[PDB]
Amino acid sequence: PKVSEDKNRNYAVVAGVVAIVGSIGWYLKA
Amino acid sequence: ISATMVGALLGLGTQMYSNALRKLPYMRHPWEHVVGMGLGAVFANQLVKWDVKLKEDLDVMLAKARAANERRY
Amino acid sequence: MNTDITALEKAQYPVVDRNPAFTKVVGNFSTLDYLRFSTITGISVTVGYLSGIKPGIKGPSMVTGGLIGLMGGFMYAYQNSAGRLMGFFPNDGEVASY
Amino acid sequence: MFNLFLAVFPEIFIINATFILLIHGVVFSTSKKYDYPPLASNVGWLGLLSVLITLLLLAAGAPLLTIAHLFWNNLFRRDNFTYFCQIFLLLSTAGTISMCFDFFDQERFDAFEFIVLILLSTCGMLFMISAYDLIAMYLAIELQSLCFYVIAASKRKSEFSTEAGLKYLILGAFSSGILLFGCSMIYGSTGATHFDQLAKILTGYEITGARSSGIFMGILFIAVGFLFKITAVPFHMWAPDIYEGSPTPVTAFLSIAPKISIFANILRVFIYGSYGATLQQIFFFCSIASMILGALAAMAQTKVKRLLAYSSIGHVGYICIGFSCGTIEGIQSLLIGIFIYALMTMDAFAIVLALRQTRVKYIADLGALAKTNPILAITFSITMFSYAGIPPLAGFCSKFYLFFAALGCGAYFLALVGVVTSVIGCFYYIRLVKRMFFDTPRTWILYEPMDRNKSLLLAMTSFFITLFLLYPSPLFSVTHQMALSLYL
Amino acid sequence: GSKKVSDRIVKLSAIDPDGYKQDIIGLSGQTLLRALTHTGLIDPASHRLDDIEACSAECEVQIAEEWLEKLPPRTYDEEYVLKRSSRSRILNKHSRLGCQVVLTQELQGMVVAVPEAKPWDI
Amino acid sequence: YFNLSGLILCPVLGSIILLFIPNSRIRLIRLIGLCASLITFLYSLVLWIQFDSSTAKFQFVESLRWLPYENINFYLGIDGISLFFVILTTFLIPICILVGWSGMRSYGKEYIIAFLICEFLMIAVFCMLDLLLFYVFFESVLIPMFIIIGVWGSRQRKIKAAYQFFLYTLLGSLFMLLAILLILFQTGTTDLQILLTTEFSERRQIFLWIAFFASFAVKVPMVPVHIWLPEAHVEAPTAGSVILAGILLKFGTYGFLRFSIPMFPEATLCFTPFIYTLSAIAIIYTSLTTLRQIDLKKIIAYSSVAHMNLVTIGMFSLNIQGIGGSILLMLSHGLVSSALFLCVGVLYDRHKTRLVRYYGGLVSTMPNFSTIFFFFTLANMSLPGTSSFIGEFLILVGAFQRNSLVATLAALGMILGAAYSLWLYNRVVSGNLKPDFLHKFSDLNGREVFIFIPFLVGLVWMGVYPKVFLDCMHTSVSNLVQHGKFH
Amino acid sequence: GFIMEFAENLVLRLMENPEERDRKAREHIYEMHERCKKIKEMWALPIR
Amino acid sequence: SPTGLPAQTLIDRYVTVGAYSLLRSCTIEPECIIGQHSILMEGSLVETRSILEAGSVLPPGRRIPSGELWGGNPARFIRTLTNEETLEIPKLAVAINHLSGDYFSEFLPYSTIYLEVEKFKKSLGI
Amino acid sequence: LAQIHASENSKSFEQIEVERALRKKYARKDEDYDSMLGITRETPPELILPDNVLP
Ligand SMILES: CCCCCCCCCCC(CCCCCCCCCC)(CO[C@H]1O[C@@H](CO)[C@H](O[C@@H]2O[C@@H](CO)[C@H](O)[C@@H](O)[C@@H]2O)[C@@H](O)[C@@H]1O)CO[C@H]1O[C@@H](CO)[C@H](O[C@@H]2O[C@@H](CO)[C@H](O)[C@@H](O)[C@@H]2O)[C@@H](O)[C@H]1O
Ligand SMILES: CCCCC/C=C/C/C=C/C/C=C/C/C=C/CCCC(=O)O[C@H](COC(=O)CCCCCCCCCCCCCCCCC)COP(=O)(O)O[C@H]1[C@H](O)[C@H](O)[C@@H](O)[C@H](O)[C@H]1O
Ligand SMILES: CCCCCCCCCCCCCCCCCC(=O)O[C@@H](COC(=O)CCCCCCCCCCCCCCC)COP(=O)(O)OCC[N+](C)(C)C
Ligand SMILES: CCCCCCCCCCCCCCCCCC(=O)O[C@@H](COC(=O)CCCCCCCCCCCCCCC)COP(=O)(O)OCC[N+](C)(C)C
Ligand SMILES: CCCCCCCCCCCCCCCCCCCC(=O)O[C@H](COC(=O)CCCCCCCCCCCCCC)COP(=O)(O)OCCN
Ligand SMILES: [Fe+3]
Repeated sequence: PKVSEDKNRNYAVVAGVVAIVGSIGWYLKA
Repeated sequence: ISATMVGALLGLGTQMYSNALRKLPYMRHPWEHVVGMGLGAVFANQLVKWDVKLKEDLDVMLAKARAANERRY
Repeated sequence: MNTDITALEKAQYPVVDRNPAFTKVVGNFSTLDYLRFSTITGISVTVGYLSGIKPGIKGPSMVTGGLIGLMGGFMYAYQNSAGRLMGFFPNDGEVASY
Repeated sequence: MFNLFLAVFPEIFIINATFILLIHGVVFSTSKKYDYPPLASNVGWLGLLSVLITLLLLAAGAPLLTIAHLFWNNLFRRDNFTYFCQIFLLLSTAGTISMCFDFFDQERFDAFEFIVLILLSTCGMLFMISAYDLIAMYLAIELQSLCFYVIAASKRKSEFSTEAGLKYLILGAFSSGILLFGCSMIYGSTGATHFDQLAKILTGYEITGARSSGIFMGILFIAVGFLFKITAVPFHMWAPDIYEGSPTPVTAFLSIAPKISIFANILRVFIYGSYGATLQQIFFFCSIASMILGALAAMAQTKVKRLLAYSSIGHVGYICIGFSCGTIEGIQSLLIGIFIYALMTMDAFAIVLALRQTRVKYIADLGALAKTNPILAITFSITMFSYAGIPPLAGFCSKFYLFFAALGCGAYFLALVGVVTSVIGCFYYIRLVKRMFFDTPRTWILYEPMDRNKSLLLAMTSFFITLFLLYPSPLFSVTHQMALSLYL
Repeated sequence: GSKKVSDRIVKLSAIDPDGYKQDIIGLSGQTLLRALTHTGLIDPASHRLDDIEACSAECEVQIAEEWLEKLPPRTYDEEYVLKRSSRSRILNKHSRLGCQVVLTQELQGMVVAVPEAKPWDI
Repeated sequence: YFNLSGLILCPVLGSIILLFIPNSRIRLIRLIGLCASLITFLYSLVLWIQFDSSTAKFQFVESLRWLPYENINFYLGIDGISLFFVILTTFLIPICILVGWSGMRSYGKEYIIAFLICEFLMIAVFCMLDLLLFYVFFESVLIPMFIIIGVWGSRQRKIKAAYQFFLYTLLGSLFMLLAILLILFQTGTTDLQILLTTEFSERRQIFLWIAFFASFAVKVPMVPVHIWLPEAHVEAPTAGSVILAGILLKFGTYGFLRFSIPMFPEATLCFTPFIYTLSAIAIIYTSLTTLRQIDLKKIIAYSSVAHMNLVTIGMFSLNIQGIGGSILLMLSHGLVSSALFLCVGVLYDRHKTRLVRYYGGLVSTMPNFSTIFFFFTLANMSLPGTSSFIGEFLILVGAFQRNSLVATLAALGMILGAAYSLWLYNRVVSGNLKPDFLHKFSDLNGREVFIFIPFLVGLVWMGVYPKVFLDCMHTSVSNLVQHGKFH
Repeated sequence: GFIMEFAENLVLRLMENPEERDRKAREHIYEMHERCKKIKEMWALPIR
Repeated sequence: SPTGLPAQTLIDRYVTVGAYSLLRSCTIEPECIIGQHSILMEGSLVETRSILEAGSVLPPGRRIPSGELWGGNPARFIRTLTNEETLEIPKLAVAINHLSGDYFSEFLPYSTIYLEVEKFKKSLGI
Repeated sequence: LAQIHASENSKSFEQIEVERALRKKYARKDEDYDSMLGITRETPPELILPDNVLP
């Protein structure tokens, strides 16, 4: 029990977190 | 009344309105309630700014139209 | 072909580089442009992921949404960068380099 | 060579996204690995995303869309009015798409081509608003009309949909034939099709010294075609049947988006139709007839969608009142009424699709709704009162300023007919409130709850309608800017 | 005394458009359409309500001559529904709404001719 | 700094809090609704303390923009007249909550929502100087009254009652709206201070006066249009029916004072005999119609119609005392008619007959109700020493000073008022007791006993010492009478 | 203290300056009447 | 059912069933308070506005007429309902609904037992 | 009749979730797109009751 072991969901999760980071930056940097 | 308390209150109110209109208890998901408050505040502030800009760019165009009319003679 | 780029509403800001090149405006992407080009792609990828779980297309729907979001985000970044270059946007970062 | 395309830039994105959606939905709806998935909700969500993205692309580039205007002059001219019309048409389309999601699951209607055709019709409408010619206008009208004919009869094994689709097809083709005859017969008598060169040779001389039969007859034919498109009495031969037979999500989109684009076309045509003796009186008479017939025909209607269709016809008549004035305030009232009617129609069709879960057909099915679902009951009552023009709501401001514009031109006969029709329409609007607050039938029908899309759209629209007369300044200012931008 | 349900039982002879006789069972005091509903030969989802305003001849049933003189006739709109929502804009003089016909104890053995079901979806 | 904004906000907060309260918590709903209503009443009372009854101009004003060019906007304020109407509106609503207090479990929270909505709605009507928005809130009260009449109507025939009350109002409303459009297009704005200082055309004056009279003759029951009030008023809940004659009946009559008399100085003079010949025959015809009536509710409504037709005479008779007497009579009627409908509704909430034939000999039992009913009948009987007589004596004085004929016909009204009200009193609570129909019955408990206490004290106070009411508004009436002319 | 000292002062501070009220009403009337002519001339503009 | 009607049991609005009521293939009209220990059997019908007293038992194919009070070991008439008491049925059902809603808010969705599942499973093996 | 209740009450977690998803997928039918795609959808055997308990 150390790795999610799903080579399809992890890309979606990293896309979601980078989307959140982009949103917070767009609010801040603009 | 500062265009933000009204916006936050309206966002929270429409969140409970949507939540209870499906026959659910009003405070189902507090997180979407707080994000609705944030979105309502943002939309209200942007609406006020857009109204100010609309009036500002409408006056400078109505003046042009009136000047164009006034050159009849 | 005879082309003539000219805006009816003239640029309010300095009008450096009236007709920039494609690779030039591509290379002018500031940090904000990259940020807004990435957030749209991320939103599109996650929407394609979440929408495609009921039909069972777990990944290919995410890829299609990624294509749509990538095209849209690049289009938005190009639009902002070019509009800044032709002048009719608040530059404050191009006159400094020019 | 590439920066010239920033003017038509959002349309390129929506076309490319439609193509990508079509490819995805045809590749992955036939694969045996995923045993033929429905692939309708997925395509719908991706299409809603694409519409939102192109809306952002269109809105942010407000100073854009004007560069290389000489290059695009012969094809389309998009001024400030076009931008504000397109940004609203995209919003209405996105609202309708978000509305028609639960219909794709509970009804089990999994045809992804529905969303693709809606997107193509949206692109046709976008091409229509900026269509500054007699050719681009017709091409865009046909482009939306084909998608509408196809999606009106989308449900094949049903019987009302196909019949309504056929009648809509015949009426639309007949209208297009008349409009094209008018366009040709004004081209042959003037030699020009572009609006700049059409508003220059007949603007200063219409019937003053003499007249030409060809140009007047062609203008009349164009007006007849446009009235056929908006279903104004007496050019409303089969519209209620189309509203009945067509699937409810389709008629939600068929009565909001097309009217905005057609009215933009009429406004753009009015800048050259300076005759004043061929366009204003015909629309005046058609407005009077439409109000009268809608008010006296929706009274007898016992179904729900038929009543909505006739109410829409009456609202089109009230809308035409503001255009009959032919002044800046008239056009402003026109645009305000269009916006209010679009929002209220979105509200009503959100209600109807919400009640579609248990197959609501007649007005009496929703009886005793004040007890089972009191909140939906009060929301629908507010929507009906907004239709009635009851003062403390949106939908009264539009009729108010419409009547004010009508009195601005001194058309006192229009005001009295408007008052009579408003009273008559208010009666059968409140008749619905009676059927669901006061009268309690022996048999009750229970309605299952809705989804978050319809609920959220409904809440937003209901708060907009009630709380509009406290802060109406932005809409008035934007509509005055739009009307003033029509000519300069 | 004991108030058995069997006292208010009304039996009819509904015939499908396929020419098959059916022995349906209804109740005295309720609508004839409700009686036709238990058998299922008429789709219950089509005519869920018993109101006259919510009728579009989807409850239309054809009645023999010998049963038409012992029940009240069409008053003002029972005929209107027939002469509005029909392929031919004319009355049959042998048809009646099943929604408006209430079943009485003496109305046993009544034969009703249910026609072909018309579309009712939208 | 107790301004007018809070007076309108407080009912809005009360309604908003009630919206998100579960139906199970019936204990909290009534408590918080009554508390909000009483806070509104106190906030209205404190305005009377800081009224400053000296200036001709308007009191505390709040301006909120409504159009992009500030062409027309929300412009609050009271001068000398709408103040008392605001106070009485804020006072009647808590009585409405208290009367419908016991049976709130069936009513639910939606009962208080409508009442508080109408509460701040009628508050926003009286203090609204802008002419158009005065019409927006003038017809905004359609929805709450429609809902109150329909949802919680007594009998099943309420469906037809509400339709008349609605459509009759809409017809005149839109007829007024056309005049408002004509005025705005001609003048340019609808602010009251400016619009009173615009030279009008005499031919235009008559048409606009007629257009205003199209609706204002419906709110006050006139001869051609008074059918709606009895049919749509006998068939409303007691808590709701007590403000159809309480505040919903004073819009048009008060609308004459603010938007007709100073607005059209040269048209009211030309149309004075028409109003006289309408109201004088109204006070006779309606009073005669009252005699041959059997329902207990309809007689009080007809008496109210007669009282309004009487006050209309004294209002259009332009006198410094005629208008003041009109306002006193309107306040007194708002008290007495409200009290009378509560008195005849407490009988209905126990027996549910609404017929004088069944009622009889109710002095041998429930004597406290008999005493209260006798006092309020005397108040309606137009006796000196009560606030009414102060009301119509000034009306008669103002009418006689102008026209001798109209005063005699008007006083025929107070002569004929002793024919139906006293007959009802002696036929309901002083007849022979019959145990066949009224088998058993109780008396007033602590709720309805306390309900009539403010009514009684206000009645006596404004009857024996009406000085403060006249003191607070002599300036405004003087300014209203002297307008347009300079002699 | 006594009720006069606790009531007269509160009333006279709540009255809020009658003269300034009349002045404000006067300039409000003047300003809005001036804006009225501007609105009328705004409406006088032809469509073309 | 013996009556020949469809045997599905349907309970209409504002119907109070009462504890230990053994319904089986019955049919209940709206506003039909049912007392405790009720043995409604196959094909039994209850007309609207009626009250059934506690302990009542009725055989199959037995009906209760419109608003009227019954009870006893067999289906036995008791008295006729008065107008004042026959409107207390909907209020009673509404009050029970209020109390049920009071219980409803007590527990949130998606109970936290799974955490205890994991905690107890972690004690041994996997 | 008892055996179907016996089987349903004794289903593992990894199995009951699968049956729930399958029941959700086949809750409603659509002959239109099924005929247009050239496919047919048959309910899984695990979602069909034995014919002995049907009326
Ligand atoms: C739907 C329910 C309505 C219920 C409430 C109705 C009551 C509305 C009044 C509440 C309210 C917010 C509106 C909320 C809208 C709701 C949005 C709904 C969707 C939300 C999910 C509008 O109040 C003012 O807003 C002004 C905006 O223009 C307008 O003033 C006219 O404008 C001129 C234009 O040319 C006219 O020429 C002129 O005649 C008037 O001056 C008027 O609208 C009004 O005076 C509060 O005021 C807010 O607006 C402004 C100015 O105060 C403030 O921002 C300012 O920005 C800078 C300069 O902009 C300033 O440097 C800065 O100092 C300040 O920060 C806000 O901080 C806040 O104060
Ligand atoms: C005292 C305490 C005070 C209080 C402390 C407060 C803290 C505030 C924290 C807020 C956290 C915010 C969370 C944002 C939540 C977003 C919604 C959750 C999204 C989500 O379903 O999860 C992933 C998906 O992933 C993404 O597709 C896209 C999801 C990407 C977004 C994930 C970003 C999470 C990062 C959060 C920051 C980490 C910081 C860690 C903080 C802790 C540090 C110690 C799981 O997918 P899945 O297929 O297995 O299943 C989903 C899911 O079941 C349902 O949506 C549907 O039923 C199903 O169809 C399917 O979609
Ligand atoms: C560059 C060409 C431009 C024009 C293209 C037009 C195409 C239009 C229609 C697009 C259709 C896209 C179809 C491609 C997807 C093919 C399948 C695939 O590659 O995904 C894989 C794997 O994909 C993934 O796992 C992750 C997807 C990648 C997501 C990463 C972020 C998105 C990519 C960024 C944008 C894409 C750019 C592409 C290059 C320009 C599928 O894995 P699963 O089927 O889910 O796993 C097996 C399931 N089961 C166990 C049940 C058997
Ligand atoms: C011109 C108006 C002046 C102000 C009006 C008040 C003037 C007096 C008006 C009321 C006079 C009494 C009429 C009460 C109703 C008469 C019938 C009735 O209901 O009788 C009741 C009420 O009895 C009363 O008369 C009570 C009288 C109370 C009124 C006392 C106040 C009068 C003076 C006040 C005047 C104002 C003073 C100035 C204020 C500044 C009970 O009587 P019983 O003897 O118990 O018989 C009932 C049978 N059984 C026992 C079986 C139940
Ligand atoms: C003017 C004054 C009054 C206006 C006041 C506005 C106030 C500000 C706005 C408040 C917004 C509050 C939102 C709170 C956050 C909720 C987030 C939930 C999102 C979400 O759940 O995702 C999906 C829901 O779709 C969605 O929720 C997104 C689609 C919603 C469609 C909306 C379309 C907007 C564009 C058109 C608008 C109309 C314009 C007309 C001019 C899936 O939902 P799920 O997770 O529950 O599972 C499936 C159930 N089916
Ligand atoms: Fe029928």
